[PDB]
Amino acid sequence: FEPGRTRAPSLQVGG
Amino acid sequence: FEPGRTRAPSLQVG
Amino acid sequence: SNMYGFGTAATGEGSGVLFGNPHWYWKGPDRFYQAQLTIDGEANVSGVSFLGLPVIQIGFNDSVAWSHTVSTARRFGFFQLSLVQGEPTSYLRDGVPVKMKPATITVPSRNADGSVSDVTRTLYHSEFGPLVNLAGLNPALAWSQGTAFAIRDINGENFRTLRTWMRWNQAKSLDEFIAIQKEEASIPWVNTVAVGRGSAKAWYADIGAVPNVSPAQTAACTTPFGMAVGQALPNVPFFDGSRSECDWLTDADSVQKGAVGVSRMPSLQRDDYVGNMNDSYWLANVHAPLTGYPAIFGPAGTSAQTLRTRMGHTMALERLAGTDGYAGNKATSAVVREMVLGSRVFSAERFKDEVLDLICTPAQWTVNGAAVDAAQACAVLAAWDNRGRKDSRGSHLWDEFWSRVPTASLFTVPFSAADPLNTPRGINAAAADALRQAMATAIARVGQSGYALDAPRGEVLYATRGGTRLPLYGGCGAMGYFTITCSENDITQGGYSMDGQPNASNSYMQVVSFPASGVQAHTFLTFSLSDDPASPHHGDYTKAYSAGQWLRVPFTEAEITGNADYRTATVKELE
Amino acid sequence: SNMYGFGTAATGEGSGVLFGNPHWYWKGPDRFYQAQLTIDGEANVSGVSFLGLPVIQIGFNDSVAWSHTVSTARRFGFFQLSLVQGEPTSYLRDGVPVKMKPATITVPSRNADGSVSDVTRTLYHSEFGPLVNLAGLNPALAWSQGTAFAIRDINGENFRTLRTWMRWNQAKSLDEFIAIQKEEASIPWVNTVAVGRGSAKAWYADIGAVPNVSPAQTAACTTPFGMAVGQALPNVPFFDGSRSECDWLTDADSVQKGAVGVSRMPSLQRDDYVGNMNDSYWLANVHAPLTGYPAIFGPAGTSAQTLRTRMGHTMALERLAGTDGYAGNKATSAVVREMVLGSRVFSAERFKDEVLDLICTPAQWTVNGAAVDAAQACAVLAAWDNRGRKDSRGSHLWDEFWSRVPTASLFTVPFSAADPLNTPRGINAAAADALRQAMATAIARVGQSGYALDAPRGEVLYATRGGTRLPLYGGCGAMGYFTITCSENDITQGGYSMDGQPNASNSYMQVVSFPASGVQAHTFLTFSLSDDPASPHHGDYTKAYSAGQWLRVPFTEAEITGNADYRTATVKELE
Amino acid sequence: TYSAEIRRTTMGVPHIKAGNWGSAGYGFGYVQAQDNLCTMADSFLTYRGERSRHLGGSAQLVYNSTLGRPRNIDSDFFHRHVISDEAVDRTMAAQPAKLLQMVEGFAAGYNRYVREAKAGGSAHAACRSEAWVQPITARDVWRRIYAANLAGGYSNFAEAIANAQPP
Amino acid sequence: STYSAEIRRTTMGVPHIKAGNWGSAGYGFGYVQAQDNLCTMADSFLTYRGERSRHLGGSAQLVYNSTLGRPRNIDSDFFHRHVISDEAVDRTMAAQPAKLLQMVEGFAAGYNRYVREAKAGGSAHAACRSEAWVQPITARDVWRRIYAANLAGGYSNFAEAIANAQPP
Repeated sequence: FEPGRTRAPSLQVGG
Repeated sequence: FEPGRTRAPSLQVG
Repeated sequence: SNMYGFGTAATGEGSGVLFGNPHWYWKGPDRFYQAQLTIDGEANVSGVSFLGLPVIQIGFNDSVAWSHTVSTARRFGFFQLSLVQGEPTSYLRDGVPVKMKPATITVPSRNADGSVSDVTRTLYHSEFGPLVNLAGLNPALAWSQGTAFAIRDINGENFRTLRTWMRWNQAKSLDEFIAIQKEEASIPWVNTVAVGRGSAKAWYADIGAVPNVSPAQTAACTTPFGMAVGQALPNVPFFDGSRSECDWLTDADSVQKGAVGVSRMPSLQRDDYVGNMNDSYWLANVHAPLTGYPAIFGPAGTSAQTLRTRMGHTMALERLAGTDGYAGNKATSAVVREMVLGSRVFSAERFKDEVLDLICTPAQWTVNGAAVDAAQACAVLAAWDNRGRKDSRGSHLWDEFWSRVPTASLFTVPFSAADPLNTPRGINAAAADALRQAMATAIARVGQSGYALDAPRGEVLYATRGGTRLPLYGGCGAMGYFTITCSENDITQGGYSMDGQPNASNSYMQVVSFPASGVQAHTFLTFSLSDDPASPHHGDYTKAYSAGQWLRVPFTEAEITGNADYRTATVKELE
Repeated sequence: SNMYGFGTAATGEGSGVLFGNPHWYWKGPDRFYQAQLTIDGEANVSGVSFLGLPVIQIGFNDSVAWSHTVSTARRFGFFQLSLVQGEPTSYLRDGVPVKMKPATITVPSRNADGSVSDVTRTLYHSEFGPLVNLAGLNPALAWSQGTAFAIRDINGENFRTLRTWMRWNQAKSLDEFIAIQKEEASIPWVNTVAVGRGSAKAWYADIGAVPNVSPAQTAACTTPFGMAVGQALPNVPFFDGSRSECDWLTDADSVQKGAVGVSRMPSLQRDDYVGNMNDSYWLANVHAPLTGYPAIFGPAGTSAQTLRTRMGHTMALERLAGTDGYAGNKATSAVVREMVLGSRVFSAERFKDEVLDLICTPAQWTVNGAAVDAAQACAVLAAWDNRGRKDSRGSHLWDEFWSRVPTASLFTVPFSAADPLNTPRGINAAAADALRQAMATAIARVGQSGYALDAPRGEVLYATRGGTRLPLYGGCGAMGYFTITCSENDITQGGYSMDGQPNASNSYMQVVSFPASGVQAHTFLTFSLSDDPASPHHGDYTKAYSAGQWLRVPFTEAEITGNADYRTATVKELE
Repeated sequence: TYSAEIRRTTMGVPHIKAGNWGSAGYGFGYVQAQDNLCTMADSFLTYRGERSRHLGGSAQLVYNSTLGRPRNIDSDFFHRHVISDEAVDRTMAAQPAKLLQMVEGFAAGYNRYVREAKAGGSAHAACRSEAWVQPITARDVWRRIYAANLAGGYSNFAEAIANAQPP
Repeated sequence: STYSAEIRRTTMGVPHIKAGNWGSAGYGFGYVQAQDNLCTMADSFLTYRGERSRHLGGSAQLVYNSTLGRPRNIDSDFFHRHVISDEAVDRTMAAQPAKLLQMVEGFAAGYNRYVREAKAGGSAHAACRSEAWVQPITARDVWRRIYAANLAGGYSNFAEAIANAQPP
């Protein structure tokens, strides 16, 4: 597992 | 191999 | 999204004032639609619905008014499924293999040549919910020969939502509103604030459908992957699907399997005010913080509030202190109407002078080895009123600058739970060069855009209707605006046009109060009723919003018939 | 891209005429830049470079003029690798494990908070070229335990290109131009058409760097995976890396290893004309087709030509037959300047009447169970001159319509190689409902764009300079335009604006001939020289293009110094 | 017999009046369609998973929403798999009587306007004659309803759900 | 020993460079190109050097469309570092005639001259002149760019796919 490769999704409904 | 999941790329230069 | 509930202590009248300010889509099916539903002996409700929805989601009746902001409470979780060897479509559950239910689906697809052919594939469910490709999140999270991932959304099993809005639409007092919310525990992804007739207190709550995990459980169930990706999914239960002790718990007062019990969900009553601007339940009221609720509802004072949240509460305190420039010290319908459009800019009010003092002497600079003249920029920003009103000059300069300031080590006074409105602050003197970099860029972007640095906001921020540009006011939450008019358009591509698909902005607005005569309500639907450019209701409401003229929406029968634009018609049909 | 070379028989004069018309980016580093290089007694050449390139790629000297169009010959192949068990970075070469070459690369990346941190990953090369991730092409084509994929581009080892253009820049006759092209065999992905002073025949050739594979190789070396995906990569060799027998071949007259030899590459010399519009070498000249060249170059008589190719050759033939509405029957410089801007629409010219005859009787329809009024639509199109000129009325309706017509069995008369310009033809009577469906939609798109159905194209198609919209002419290849001005902007997005990043369109244009007094060149740089909105040369050239006024570009010293806008300055510094 | 009085005041705000829930639905569905037909018609294509049929598989969603703008093919797959007949059934099975009627009325009211737009008029010239402006069912409204609940969970992972595939 | 070019501009600003040698020709050509198109060019050298991500962020798309398409900066950087490596530039330069090596040397020097001018002041290129990615370049960089132009038919079309080719 490489944290550098993590792509966080948008989690704000409406943002 | 399922042919229906094939996604042709951009081949014409320009 | 913002909302205020003021109690009779704050308003100094017989009832409180409700301010409903969802920031939402200007186009598409989720956009709001304003209407009134008068059902004989059953309901008389007014407010707003998503297109395609049949009950009022935000609004008021004769007795109660309410709104919603999106809540910080996570509404989903992941489940790590340990697959069976040789059988990648089956996952282990306490030693025994359990088969994932397939669904073979065929979708007709129009081909770029005109013809229509089928594309088919077979998707899957676990008992937790649908399977989910997480390679995008992280490559290592791919549906492998050893492991796979499923997502669960408690709302997937939530069927009480329409009933709840339906019952609120009928609700006959604040106490009844409260009890419905408590009974149904159904509210899917929003906070709720309400005010009732002849009720001193204003209501805040994040009571609804929320995943139920214990702190003990999250320590024992979070997988190594869950630990590794945990910060990208803050407070999202990334649990082990192999162990049944990791299944979402059910409290004794839990309305739904796997959801949180009603008494362990945050709520607050105040006779002065409750408010929320998208931060957690924590600061529903600044004077009386809420603490001691499940982690999943979000940080209760362990995180800096957003600039908008700081702006929001500040506005509420300074109103009641009578220090905001408005008359008196009460949150009356009339004052609230003006106040929420004032377009104050938190970042400017709090940090402009420090920034200007830090980088404007001298105003000729070297930035990345290059001569930059920032005298005009410095002077225009000094002269600017820190507001995004139609005739505020230089406000767009600030937008292009602030949104580019690097936030690492920006403030020297860190966030303090004791002082959440004034922390963090103190612009770091060591950031001088980065700030100059950001300002240089801002000057260039405005330069490309063809607007002068001192252009009035109204010419930069606009909605086009009937071939004409209506000047607008407000901005984005990032600059610490409360009044939200937030374009997705780059300044260089024709200014901050609101004609496309802008970011969540002021959409349906309402200020509701309850004088002796009966419910009064002032409203906006900023983009207007109709998506058809031929319709006379495509741009009328937007004209009013530009002019800042709240619409007193007729509610009683005499009010509806007495309206200057009253037209009635009747539609009927069999079945 | 389009180009013509006209011989002395086609012009009447002692020299031919060259028309260069590449369809290229309007913004970005590959955009053309117009200039003349004069190196004392070594070179005097004018034309155009990609931004960043130091020699002229398309242009002319006192002896030759040439242009390029993208060739249909594929320039790369894939190689499937059989991986060593246990070792997913090694592949077999005739039963022998070979190490792939690793490269560990770190790239600093600005994080959206301000700070800049390193991101590293190890990539690989095979003896064929870099490893390539083909999961995007098809998920089954991932890099697995036993399978991997490299890509080979012949230009990877082609270091001769820049040397070639330089030599062309200095060339003193067509003969030498052709000789240079044969010695170098370096032209990476384009056709070439050149005309020379005192030469009767115009020159055409796809003589450059092309992967060399035999028919025996194609059927024996294509892997199961290559078979399965061939249709997405037409004519692209997908070979078995395992076998040395599947390496690209070298001819006895090959300039490069693995490249097609010079004698087996398509060329033609004609005293009437040669032309190309992006189809294969086959129809370099309609009268004398070319055949028998290696398959990788594309089809030579088994495929229909594009509408743009059909338009181009039609224009050439009708010019020389004297049947195109211009004067005489000769391809003189003056006349060619008009015709190439003419903006004839092939689809309209050939099929409009057929379409309208079929669907406008009557002009009131029912489409999808809905009443549609096509009186205006039908009458505007019937009145339309089938051109995309500035004052052409209705041309945009046709664009919106034609590009939406389903092509499945649209034509009753199929492609014939003996009639390559006029087949396929004959609108299928059966298509009537599909045709009415497409027209209905077109009416609607133009409707909501706010343009009238009979709006003059000049108002729909434009480039904005100095705040004013310069009217434009031309259209997209899909509609059968030769004069190409092809917006990426949907008509509902404020018309066919050319201000963003348009699809390949007229960019650098030249009309070059060699009278007795010396070269004459008429040119356009449609988008103008400078990308700086402040520059005097951001919009001047574009203003001339809108007016269709060809620039007579000064070439001799006298012409340069004699020019009304003559400015000189000399720059210097130490070496 | 559905019957609702539609009163319009300034800015066009409709005020539906009916003697029962079904008829209120009938009025509300009608006015929403009357004012917003093109967006609504496009929207039911979305929730049903019928977008790729009309607008092509590779084209993105026309409008932004709590769904984001994924590709049509993936949106279609997501909606069929997650808002399936079973889910719609389970939804409906748990509804009070008046609400079920309201939704019936809503679909019939919406359908009334579609018939009117097909017949003629200069409203909604952008889509009024397109095949995807077509009647809908009570169940399709329920699809929409169910979909608005998923904003905080499944909606955010539409592409991701539509592409969950074993090795 | 000095670069020296006469720059003659005519209608539409069309520059006609006049020089005694190939190096000096390159110098003038490099100069006028930068003078008219600095922002595009500067951005573009980030592309060929694989330095996009440091300045513009890894997750943003290439600003301008080209033969390269518009992949993510991070992927673009890896593509160019991997494919247009030092060895590739070394192999490309080894093949060139002396006069071209000189012309490209001049071209870089001339481009760099304008960067010095733009950094110093003036109103031209207001959009980007203050930015850090407006910087001097080397001859090797121009060669990167030249090499990139050839790849249009093959590698350029699979840039993102080449930047992500790694074993399981």
